[PDB]
Amino acid sequence: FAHLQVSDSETIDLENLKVYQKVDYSKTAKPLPLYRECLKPNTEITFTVS
RNA sequence: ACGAGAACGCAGCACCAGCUGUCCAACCUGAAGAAGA
Repeated sequence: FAHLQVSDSETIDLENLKVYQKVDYSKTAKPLPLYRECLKPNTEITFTVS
């Protein structure tokens, strides 16, 4: 990884953001108080790795 | 009633002229703002 060379992401539209709540899997889907800002699905992101 | 008396070893003269404290050298290497149930 000392020779792996990854870059930062490119321009991302502000419209592609959303707020989601954590969901569980233990015997049910229990809502959680933690809400976080997330990019919506189906969003293109550009990188550059060498 | 002295081989003695008198007599500045003194006068003018820049330790001064030329000369980069310079040349070469990444503040660099590795690291998920992330996870219970």
